[PDB]
Amino acid sequence: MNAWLQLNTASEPMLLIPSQALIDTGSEQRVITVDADGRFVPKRVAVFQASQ
Amino acid sequence: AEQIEEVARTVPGVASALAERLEGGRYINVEINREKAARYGMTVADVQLF
Repeated sequence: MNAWLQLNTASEPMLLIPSQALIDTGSEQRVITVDADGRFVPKRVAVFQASQ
Repeated sequence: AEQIEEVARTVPGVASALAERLEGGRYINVEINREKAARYGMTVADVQLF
């Protein structure tokens, strides 16, 4: 019989954001941060990995 | 076009000014490695089908 094996594995703890939140232009990755006043200020981030 | 774009919006009667960029496109490149693929007996064309 065929049988599909689904696995889950936890990585080390890292900062977690949704994927649609990350912009990657291949030379830099950034997110758009929302300030205290509601101002939208961009910030550079370093990506570790992603999944699901 | 980018400079000309922003000066255009300083002009008294302009409501909107946007210049279409020529390389604002985003790519996901699959840079195939002939040597690596060859190891599995695959040609560039073979890998590309995927």
